[PDB]
Amino acid sequence: IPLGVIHNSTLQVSDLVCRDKLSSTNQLRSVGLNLEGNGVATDVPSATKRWGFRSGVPPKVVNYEAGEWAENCYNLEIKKPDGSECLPAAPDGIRGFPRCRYVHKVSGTGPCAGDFAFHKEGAFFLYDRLASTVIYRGTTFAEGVVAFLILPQYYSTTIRYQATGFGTNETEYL
Amino acid sequence: IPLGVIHNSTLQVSDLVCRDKLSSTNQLRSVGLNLEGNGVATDVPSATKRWGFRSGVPPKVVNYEAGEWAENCYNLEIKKPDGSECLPAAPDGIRGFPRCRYVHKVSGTGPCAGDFAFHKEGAFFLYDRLASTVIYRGTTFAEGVVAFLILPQYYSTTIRYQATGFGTNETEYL
Amino acid sequence: IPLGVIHNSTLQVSDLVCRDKLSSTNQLRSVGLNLEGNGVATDVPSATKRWGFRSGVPPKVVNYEAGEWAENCYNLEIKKPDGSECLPAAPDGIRGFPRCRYVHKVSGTGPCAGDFAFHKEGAFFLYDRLASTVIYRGTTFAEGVVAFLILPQYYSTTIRYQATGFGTNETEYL
Amino acid sequence: AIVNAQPKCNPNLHYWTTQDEGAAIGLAWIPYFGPAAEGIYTEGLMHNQDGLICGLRQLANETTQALQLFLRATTELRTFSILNRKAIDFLLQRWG
Amino acid sequence: AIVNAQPKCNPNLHYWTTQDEGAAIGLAWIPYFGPAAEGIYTEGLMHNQDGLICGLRQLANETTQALQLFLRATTELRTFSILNRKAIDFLLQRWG
Amino acid sequence: AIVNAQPKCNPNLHYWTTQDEGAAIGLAWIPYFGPAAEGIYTEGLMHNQDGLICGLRQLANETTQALQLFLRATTELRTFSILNRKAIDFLLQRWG
Amino acid sequence: QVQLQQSGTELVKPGASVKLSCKASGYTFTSYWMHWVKQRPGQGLEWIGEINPRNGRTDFSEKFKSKATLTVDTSSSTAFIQLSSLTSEDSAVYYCARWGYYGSSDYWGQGTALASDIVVTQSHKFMSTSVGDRVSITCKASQDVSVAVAWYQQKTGQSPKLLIYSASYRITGVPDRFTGSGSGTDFTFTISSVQAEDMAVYYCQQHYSTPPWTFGGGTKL
Amino acid sequence: SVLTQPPSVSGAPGQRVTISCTGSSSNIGAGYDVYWYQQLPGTAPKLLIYGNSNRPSGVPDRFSGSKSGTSASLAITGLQAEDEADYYCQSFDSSLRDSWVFGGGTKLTVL
Amino acid sequence: SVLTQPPSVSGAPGQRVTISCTGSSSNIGAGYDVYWYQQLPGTAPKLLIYGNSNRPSGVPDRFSGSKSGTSASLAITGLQAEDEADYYCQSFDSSLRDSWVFGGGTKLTVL
Amino acid sequence: VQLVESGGGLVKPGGSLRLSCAASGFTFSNAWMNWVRQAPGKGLEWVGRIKSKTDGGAADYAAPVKGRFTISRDDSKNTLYLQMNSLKTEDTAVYFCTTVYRYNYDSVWGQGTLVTVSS
Amino acid sequence: VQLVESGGGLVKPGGSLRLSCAASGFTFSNAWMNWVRQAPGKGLEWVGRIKSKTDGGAADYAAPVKGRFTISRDDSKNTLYLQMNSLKTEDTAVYFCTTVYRYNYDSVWGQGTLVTVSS
Amino acid sequence: VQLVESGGGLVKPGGSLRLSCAASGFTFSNAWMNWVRQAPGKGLEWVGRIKSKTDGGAADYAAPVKGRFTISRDDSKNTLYLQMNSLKTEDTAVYFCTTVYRYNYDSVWGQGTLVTVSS
Ligand SMILES: *[C@@H]1O[C@H](CO)[C@@H](O[C@@H]2O[C@H](CO)[C@@H](O[C@@H]3O[C@H](CO[C@H]4O[C@H](CO)[C@@H](O)[C@H](O[C@H]5O[C@H](CO)[C@@H](O)[C@H](O)[C@@H]5O)[C@@H]4O)[C@@H](O)[C@H](O[C@H]4O[C@H](CO)[C@@H](O)[C@H](O)[C@@H]4O)[C@@H]3O)[C@H](O)[C@H]2NC(C)=O)[C@H](O)[C@H]1NC(C)=O
Ligand SMILES: *[C@@H]1O[C@H](CO)[C@@H](O)[C@H](O)[C@H]1NC(C)=O
Ligand SMILES: *[C@@H]1O[C@H](CO)[C@@H](O)[C@H](O)[C@H]1NC(C)=O
Ligand SMILES: *[C@@H]1O[C@H](CO)[C@@H](O)[C@H](O)[C@H]1NC(C)=O
Repeated sequence: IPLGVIHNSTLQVSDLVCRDKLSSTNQLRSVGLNLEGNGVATDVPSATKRWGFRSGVPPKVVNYEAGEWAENCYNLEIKKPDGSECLPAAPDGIRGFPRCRYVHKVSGTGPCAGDFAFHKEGAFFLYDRLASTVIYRGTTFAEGVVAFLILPQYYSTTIRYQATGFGTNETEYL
Repeated sequence: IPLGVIHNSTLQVSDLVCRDKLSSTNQLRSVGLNLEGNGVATDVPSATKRWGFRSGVPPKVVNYEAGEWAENCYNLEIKKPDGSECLPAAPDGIRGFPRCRYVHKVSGTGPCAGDFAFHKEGAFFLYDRLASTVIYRGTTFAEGVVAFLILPQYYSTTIRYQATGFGTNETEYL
Repeated sequence: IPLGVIHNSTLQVSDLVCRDKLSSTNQLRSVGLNLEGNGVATDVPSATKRWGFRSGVPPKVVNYEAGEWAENCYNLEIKKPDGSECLPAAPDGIRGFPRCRYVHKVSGTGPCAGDFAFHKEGAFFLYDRLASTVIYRGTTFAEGVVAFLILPQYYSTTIRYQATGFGTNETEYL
Repeated sequence: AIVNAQPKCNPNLHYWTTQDEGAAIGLAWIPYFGPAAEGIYTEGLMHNQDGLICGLRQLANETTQALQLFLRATTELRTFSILNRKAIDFLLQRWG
Repeated sequence: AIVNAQPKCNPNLHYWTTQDEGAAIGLAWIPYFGPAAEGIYTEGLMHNQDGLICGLRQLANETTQALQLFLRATTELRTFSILNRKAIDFLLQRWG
Repeated sequence: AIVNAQPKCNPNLHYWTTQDEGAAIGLAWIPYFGPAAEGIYTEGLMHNQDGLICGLRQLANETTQALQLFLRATTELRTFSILNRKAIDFLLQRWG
Repeated sequence: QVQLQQSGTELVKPGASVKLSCKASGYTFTSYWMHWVKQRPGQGLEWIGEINPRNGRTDFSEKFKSKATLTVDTSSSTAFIQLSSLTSEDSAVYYCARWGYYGSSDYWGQGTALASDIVVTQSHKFMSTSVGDRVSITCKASQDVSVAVAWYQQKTGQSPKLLIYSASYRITGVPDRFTGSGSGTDFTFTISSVQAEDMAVYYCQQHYSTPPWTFGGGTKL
Repeated sequence: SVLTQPPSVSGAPGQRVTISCTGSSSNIGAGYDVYWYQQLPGTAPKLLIYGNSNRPSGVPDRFSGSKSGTSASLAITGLQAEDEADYYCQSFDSSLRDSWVFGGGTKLTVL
Repeated sequence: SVLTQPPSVSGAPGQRVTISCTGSSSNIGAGYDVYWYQQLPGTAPKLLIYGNSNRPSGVPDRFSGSKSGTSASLAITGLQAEDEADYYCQSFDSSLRDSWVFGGGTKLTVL
Repeated sequence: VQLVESGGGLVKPGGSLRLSCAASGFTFSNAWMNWVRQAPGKGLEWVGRIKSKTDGGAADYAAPVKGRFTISRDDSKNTLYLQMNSLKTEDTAVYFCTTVYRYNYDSVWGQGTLVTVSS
Repeated sequence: VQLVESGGGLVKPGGSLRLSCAASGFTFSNAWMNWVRQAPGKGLEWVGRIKSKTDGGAADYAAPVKGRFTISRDDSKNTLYLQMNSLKTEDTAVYFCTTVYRYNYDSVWGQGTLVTVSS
Repeated sequence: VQLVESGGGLVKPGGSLRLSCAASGFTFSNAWMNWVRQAPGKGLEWVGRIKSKTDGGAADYAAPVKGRFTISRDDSKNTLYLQMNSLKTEDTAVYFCTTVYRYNYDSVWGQGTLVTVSS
């Protein structure tokens, strides 16, 4: 796992150095960075094409301490066309993303061939100080990545979407 | 977090010293001390006035290894005046306080405006080697605090109480 | 807890040495070894006589990273003679033993005087990278032990069994 | 130096702990033959210097404010690595 | 040296964190009188050198592959000891 | 010196482990395209000296008594920091 | 008994640097914050800054960002404040007070002659009254403070004294005539019977989450 | 009647009408929930709103409730012709050992 | 009928018969489940198989279902004399906004 | 779930009566029972309440009816009994028995028994 | 659990009808409702579907019946209503109302209402 | 929950009979079934037991009735069938069918079917 060290205001990748100073655990920091900063498309039809359903892979949750303000967040309440639930319920201790300028709440029906929804690019779904590989029902999340560093010594708008055929190439919104 | 070091039979607060010796993790010890030793009132009407209900604060549980014999312990089975439950069920792995000379079992009805009951003085509710910030239903607990140290190199009586208007200033017992 | 160090291809028990080298956490390894290697009887009637039911002892789970191929594994679906369940359901995150040449699936009825089934010799029940002191319902397990080391710098067959009076001296199979 | 500001201090400390893994045991280390959850505690009494006990109670009073803030920052329901972090901080500060 | 290969880098970093246990607090450290779960965040803005921010975003991109493999190997549902292991590895390598 | 008191020792050790995070991987590190839970194991055979294998089996036999007592003292349902504590104890004892 | 001792009167040139001392005893020095308050003659109380004996963390007010520096000595349990470029308007009485367990300036030392911030404002400045009347003092908070509001009484020639903390709790030894109540943004301090010894200046200070612990404007009876 | 309610409330069809329930510190200021019941002539009362603002299943969304201080209010977004019934607010009193307290009773007439 | 089924299937008693349901990428290739219904003459349809291969409680184990590619099959291990009824396969279509699609209908005759 | 009430009739003042409510479709032993009376052309009035067996099965009465009415429950028969003694003219009302079987607040109200006390 | 259907009769083309299904034994508000019609000697044909109140209570219709049929539900009465307008000869079929009350897939089908449209 | 029994009558020795129990209000496929007979003026005697389909649906019989009685269940019809062959005089008893629907031990016992075997 790569470790970042900030030297003379320049970030470097850790490699024995004998010149880096680490005297407390407060210097170690985990930061969750959103994918919107990288310039990816934040549109709802574009974002949903990066998520897929699979079975046999247990979900995993990692912890991060510092986050980034998100201009776009997603909330999913998707059911099967017969009324049965598609996404699992959020476990105890997992909450929505705290800072979200816009929350895209998407609801409707569509096929769900897997127990959990993963990210096709391998990214994580950021939650309140927790990053998970799967999407939980009715919880605000942001897509992003987590980095580890050695530190040197609010209004939200909700948008409603109605999607049919979610997870396919024939998905109609509103 | 303050750390206590026992030097020449005198407790000191840790501050680089280069004279303290720590060669194993067995020297590190967490001790839960009851509030009855400090001289607080152990009466049931007095004790219940230090507990309040609040919503929006998730419960937290911390671990301690050594405990103190408690002369007064409390067990709460409180419901709303309509029969609905007021206190949450104890999770798996949480048990009652092991050493209790007297157990004050309080039952009855009263308002519960919050999801969880906290301690107004910021203390913890001691359980079997676990300290929690909230009260669980039907579990014996003692009110106390936890300290961290660097170590140098049974019959119980149950008392029944019937309380109406629990958590207010018009509470009648028996 | 004993710790094993491999020196000149010879295993030794750790005792200050100043000659052992430990420069990473990858050297530390926990290995789960099955009891079949020691020569114990792998027969279903013989294996079930080493398991007993007790109440009052909470279950405990420990973690291991490396395992051993098992030639004999057991799956238990035991109920009381009245139809009620006997073994607890496996918690989330606990799966069956991955490598099993033969899986002895035992089902039937019998008395269960305890909440959990333990091992009379003090051994563990190996699961997928988890070792537990109790048996879970409908999960493949192997009986074995766990060791800690400092490292130097597939087809399965299922056999069906019908047992009456499980856990006693008058147990009939098939 | 720790000054006990509590109105009353109990000079005696009746404590309960758990048996060490290196203690002398017979057949009871097996969970099947071991004692119940209430029989795994070792009791004791500390009639030592009153200053140590009163200072210990005062130290726990001062630790509450820092511990409460630490628990609020964390997101895990149960915390068991408080002492492990202290050992790492102690060893990082010493650097030898 | 870290080279940012992303098509677009945001020079600004609006971050939210949690208050340190050693920060100045009044009566709010008590959970009963403390703020709700949404009021425990400290905000800030980093308008520092653009190279540090873009390099930080690139570093998180490269960490994804190693982090995903690590999570697959582990069996625990939630992991909180990633930084603790890093400190141990750093201290074991230094040996002083 | 470890003396194997078991009536029978298996000279061979067919072991299964998990791939290291630093191993060579392609597209399978993505959980969506990765293998199932049963396809994440690396197998192997150890036909090395018989003394090492028999001593390893005897060592696991002796560790059972200490491990059982340790688990009884702890209150957490699942334990994952056994090796982390060993590293801290090793580093504290060395002091350099 | 908590006691805070400071240095004596010091006279300085129009251009110089001076240092003041504050010696505390009777409590664990490292477990409580130390605050410095400046009071011009005939004016109100001005909060300078706070210094934490543990971890050395310090905070300053906007007006005293560069004028003062705070240092402490753990071995001697003494807090020091250093003033640079003492102008003609720096001649004032300086107090050092201990931040309470729940955040109250409960103990004060004797005087030494030489946006995102919550602002507490009192309704009036002078409230004339007679003996036996019931006077009420209102304190207004810009933001939401649950109960964390403290009331202080300062008589002529004496250091301020804490009377009510947490807006309801009364310090032991304070006469029962003093009663406080309120929550949210409006707080009231009432005296059931005003006597001849109640003529003083009363201040309200909030102690909820804001490092700039600013005092109120004051109210003279 | 410990709780106080208007003797009668009338409004035009399709409009929004509000019914006010007045209590005290012991009744509503103590944190006790306020329950709203609807009683058609000659039938048993039906619980329109439980808790403070929650609504039981099978109840139209037109009925809504809120709590402010020591008083509670019941709001009907759509005044249908089938809403001509008596409305009561029920809570609990800290005094009298957690006894039920009912309002005077408000009769709703659709214009 | 979007889905395609054989017009009729006949077999000797005690043998195994299979009914084939033919769909497309939008119907079955998109991951939608295939539901099998049995309708006795003059009665309401009964759901023999839900999901893809699961069976509701109270249904004989003789009926089994499987999914392969864009087609689904219903297998009856034991052709009893009480199985003479119409069989339909129902799924969902990605097009037409998740609307139900039914097969033509297969009539089973026991020889 | 359904509650059926019976036992009403015209009784002269000073008499006694016993009202019974029958419960079906839910566990009667785990539900609290309440009695509410409504005078003709008046508002609802709370009479009394009995708690579950696990809660001790205590009974609480309103001040106007305290010392004269007794409420009992039969767990075996799933029936609730209200014993009325020293009836007065002001006691003429329609009595209801109320309970909650599911704590998502699905309540059940009886049809109502009219008791007339006149001379 | 049981569903009862009513409202069928002989109606000339161009008329209107309203079909009703009554639900009992399960929570009607938390279950999706579907209409399926079967022509005499033909296969099953899907008519429409209405979702639960928590899901927004939207209604979807099949293409042949789109713009002419309206489906509504009454949560208070636990009844499902289907309004048919501009009836044609091809609309002569037996209508069924289907729902799932437990998501272990225990489904309920109504008896069926025969609607005949002839001139 | 209710169990209804039928199929009893006067039969000469050496005849055959079939007893049926009807189950309602609970899942019949997930509950074990037992047969208990009681002779006139005697104690209860266990006849046999059949397990659930998920448990393999095996049948166990008591020694006196082994080899002569057969017990079968119909999951579709929620009915339990007991086939009796080679009846004797000692078989004259009142048969009961017992099951447990909720594993908090809420049991259901049938009314009882009287079978008389006399010549
Ligand atoms: C650690 O130990 C300290 C003690 O050193 C604990 O402090 C205790 O805090 C609680 C909560 O605030 C106090 O209880 C409240 O007391 C007020 C009245 O307080 C006044 O009178 C006291 C004598 O009765 C006196 O000791 C107080 O002086 C203390 O405080 C000042 C200012 O902070 C400080 O300078 C002193 O040095 C003292 O420390 C003060 O003059 C009372 O009004 C309160 O009652 C209200 O609130 C309760 C709910 O809490 C409610 O039920 C009532 O109905 C009423 O509404 C409340 O009882 C307690 O007095 C303090 N202890 C002492 C000895 O004073 C601290 O809590 C410990 N930490 C823990 C346990 O984590
Ligand atoms: C969706 O993909 C399928 C192939 O899987 C293709 O046949 C179909 O035309 C696609 N539809 C759209 C709308 O792109
Ligand atoms: C309870 O507190 C309220 C609010 O301060 C007050 O009005 C009431 O008189 C109090 N009752 C008692 C019995 O103290
Ligand atoms: C089983 O054990 C009991 C108790 O010791 C004993 O009485 C009985 O004879 C044993 N039966 C057999 C078959 O060993």
